[PDB]
Amino acid sequence: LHSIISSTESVQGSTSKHEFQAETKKLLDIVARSLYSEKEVFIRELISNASDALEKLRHKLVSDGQALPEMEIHLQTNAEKGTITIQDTGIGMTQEELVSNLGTIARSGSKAFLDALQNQAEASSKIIGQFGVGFYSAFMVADRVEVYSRSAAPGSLGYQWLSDGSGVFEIAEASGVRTGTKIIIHLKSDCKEFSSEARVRDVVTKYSNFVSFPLYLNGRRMN
Ligand SMILES: COc1cc(C(F)(F)F)ccc1Cn1ncc2c(Cl)nc(N)nc21
Repeated sequence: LHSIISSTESVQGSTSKHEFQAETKKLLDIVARSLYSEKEVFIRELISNASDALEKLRHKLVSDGQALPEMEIHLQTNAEKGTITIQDTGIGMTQEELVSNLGTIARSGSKAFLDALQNQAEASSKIIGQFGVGFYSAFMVADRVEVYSRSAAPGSLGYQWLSDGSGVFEIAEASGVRTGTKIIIHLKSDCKEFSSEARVRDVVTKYSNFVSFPLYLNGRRMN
């Protein structure tokens, strides 16, 4: 087995409170309405984000003239705790991205996204992934979401990011955060299936060969 996910991060800073941007809640809701019928697709959306983060790290390291480190995507199910967890060893998120990225689209304009979603030229899941709101799909299956991230940028601190998706999110400095990003999803009552290894394996194996970095599920290689 090869696992990197462990509950070892520790809160080491006081909590700063932030309220959702105006049109953030509306986008959360529309992503949920759009993907309910195939709600298992949140896993693919998050794997895609992880893959993107690893590509961003690659380009940083190429310009830095440095070797590629362990570049991996990990899934972990906990049936007892009713969670699914995804962790990647990519570029991570800065403090300002953790504070601002949730409301990025709406502020920058959601019209292009909403128009594309309406046209249905591609799968709704692809449109959502492409316009950079795949993280929104975490909330549609979650009672609450727990993020740990630390950017590869020099001087970046590690952070814990918490939200129930209701209108507020909380950020605190954390120790023991590995460069990259871990998302812990505490699953909704109708979404418990995704805390089952068998179920998640059945979902992921349908596209795991399309993932360009080593993909692990509960310590087992999927590709
Ligand atoms: C936790 O991923 C996110 C959190 C938030 C926020 F709301 F917590 F800020 C907004 C957007 C995203 C998606 N996202 N953005 C950068 C990024 C990187 Cl570097 N890695 C991964 N795996 N996902 C990413």
